[PDB]
Amino acid sequence: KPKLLNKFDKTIKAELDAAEKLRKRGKIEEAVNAFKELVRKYPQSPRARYGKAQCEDDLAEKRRSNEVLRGAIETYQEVASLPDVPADLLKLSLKRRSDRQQFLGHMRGSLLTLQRLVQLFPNDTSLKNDLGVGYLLIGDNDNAKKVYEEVLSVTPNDGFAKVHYGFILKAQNKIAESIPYLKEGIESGDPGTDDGRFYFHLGDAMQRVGNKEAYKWYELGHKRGHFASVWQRSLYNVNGLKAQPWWTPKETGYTELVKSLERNWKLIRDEGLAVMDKAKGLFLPEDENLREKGDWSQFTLWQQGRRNENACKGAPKTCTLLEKFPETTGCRRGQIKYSIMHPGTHVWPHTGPTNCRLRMHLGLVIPKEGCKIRCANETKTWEEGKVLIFDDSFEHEVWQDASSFRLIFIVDVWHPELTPQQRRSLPAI
Amino acid sequence: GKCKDGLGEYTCTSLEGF
Ligand SMILES: C[C@](O)(CC(=O)C(=O)O)C(=O)O
Ligand SMILES: [Mn+2]
Repeated sequence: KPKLLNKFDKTIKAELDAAEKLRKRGKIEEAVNAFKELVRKYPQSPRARYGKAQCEDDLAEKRRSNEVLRGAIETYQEVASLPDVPADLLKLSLKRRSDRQQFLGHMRGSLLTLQRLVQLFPNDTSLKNDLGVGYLLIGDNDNAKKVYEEVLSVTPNDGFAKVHYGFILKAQNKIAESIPYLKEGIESGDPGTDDGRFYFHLGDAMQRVGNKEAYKWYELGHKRGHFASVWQRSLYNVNGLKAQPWWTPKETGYTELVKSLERNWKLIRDEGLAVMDKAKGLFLPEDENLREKGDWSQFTLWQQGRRNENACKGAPKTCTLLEKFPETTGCRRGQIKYSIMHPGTHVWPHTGPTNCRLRMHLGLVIPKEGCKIRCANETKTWEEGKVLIFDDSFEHEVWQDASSFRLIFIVDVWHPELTPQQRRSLPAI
Repeated sequence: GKCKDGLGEYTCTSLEGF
């Protein structure tokens, strides 16, 4: 199907196939040297150069080496600089270049490569779709939105562009507008639309506007393998971990941490109140679009397992206390933070990103009425000096209808069934 | 852009190669 040989390369097809057979047989090192000799002898052959790049690519996989992959990325580029490169080969080479640049985190490099692909193949819709993903991966949602708008103006029923356009609209809090794009896109069944992110946000968008069909999409996301259950919808998971909305201290095994929080709760409270009174700018407004209404801010001491040194200058005794518990200070998928919430606040039903953490709440200033938290089908209240523990990968929701402020201390711990190996290896969130 | 309490980003983990 793919024509990769130009006029000259057809005349050396026997040497090219001999080298490629070595690669497909798994003799990566012999294949590299074979293609290297072909590149030496035929420096202008695009197929020889692509063979070298693919062998370097395979070798980087065998050796798990970023440096070898950086070589391959350069050789895929060399292919594109040679004369008389067939169009199928040019596209294959730069597509892989971009994909491998993304694998290494060279999102700026991938973007330049994707922009070149679109310039070279201005009628290939899938490449424009890939360019939009390049922008999403660097956080440039404004340019990503423009790309999918251009795609949909030409091919209005492209499902990949629909689900990605809907994702962007929802991230901008255009909730009602996002629903038909996410739904139509998923329903298209096009490649790339059967993705847990789109079921997740479609159901959540529907929940926010009061569309009772939301749980039909959660139900179908569950049946298609994206969600462990309809209630537990996190997407960065280790399968097999015990799944319960609410946990006791003894069930977690972290009984010493809980005792320390409960015995020393007043020093934790007083440092939080001192920050409220003398350094309130350390409390930052919630910024993940999780409120329907109201005021909610957090003062973070640890995130991704890293201590915030300036923040700890505002709660030095609390930071000193917590240092004895690596189950939380080293939880690279959680945080340690104060959270203040004021009356008139409603936090939308939502889910955290990962099932690899459990979340402890210590009550610090709790009005006697008006504050409550639901996780799954059970609602609870806080108590001053007491710890609640829940799995925030389950859907949960919060209300604050008191007549004064509510302050809690939030401490994330690794899920207790994670091994030390997993705790060291999982990527941070 | 980090996923702290929710799942709002296109991707929540970093890409750092092998
Ligand atoms: C909104 C919240 O932060 C609780 C919450 O959603 C969480 O800990 O995951 C609060 O009640 O302060
Ligand atoms: Mn939450």
